Amino acid sequence: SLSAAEADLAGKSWAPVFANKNANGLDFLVALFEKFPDSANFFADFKGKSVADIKASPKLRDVSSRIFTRLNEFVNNAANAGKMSAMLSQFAKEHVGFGVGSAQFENVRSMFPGFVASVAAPPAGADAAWTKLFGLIIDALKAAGA
Ligand code: HEM
Ligand SMILES: [F-]
Repeated sequence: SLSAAEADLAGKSWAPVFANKNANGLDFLVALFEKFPDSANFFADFKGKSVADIKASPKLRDVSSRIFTRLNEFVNNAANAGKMSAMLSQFAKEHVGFGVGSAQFENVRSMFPGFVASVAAPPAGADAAWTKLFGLIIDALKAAGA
């Protein structure tokens, strides 16, 4: 987990992002797909489609909301090693099953701090907090076997 300090920093930068869950959520997905085109292929719903097709998809919202909803929960429990344990476990378990491995999470981690700053300048130490958080997730994935 994250320390109570680091978790607070993450939550602080996330608030402005989550404030507009629908819009920001859809934008995070689009930003990912734009920077890491291979990622789209993992989604049954978006395999083959272009970012334009995806933006116009009536399914986008369902996908980006389920991601932001889950993410919020991760931010909310980040400083609790206990909740993180089960959360990471279940998350990893679900994703590996769909063919997603840590490499796809290394990508998310890469672009995430940039995505948040596009909504509002994070406090100092917030970016390190996120990379740590995503580091926890990448580890879980490798343990799950991907
Ligand atoms: C940034 C963090 C992400 C969060 C918190 C997250 C969250 C989730 C959740 C909560 C589910 C199950 C939702 C449901 O249908 O009830 C799921 C499904 C899945 N996610 Fe992720 N996700 C993350 C990133 C990604 C990435 C990077 C990929 C592909 C690279 C992806 C691929 C999948 C796939 C393929 C499914 C299976 C259902 C489907 O095909 O839509 N996820 N995700
Ligand atoms: F997802």
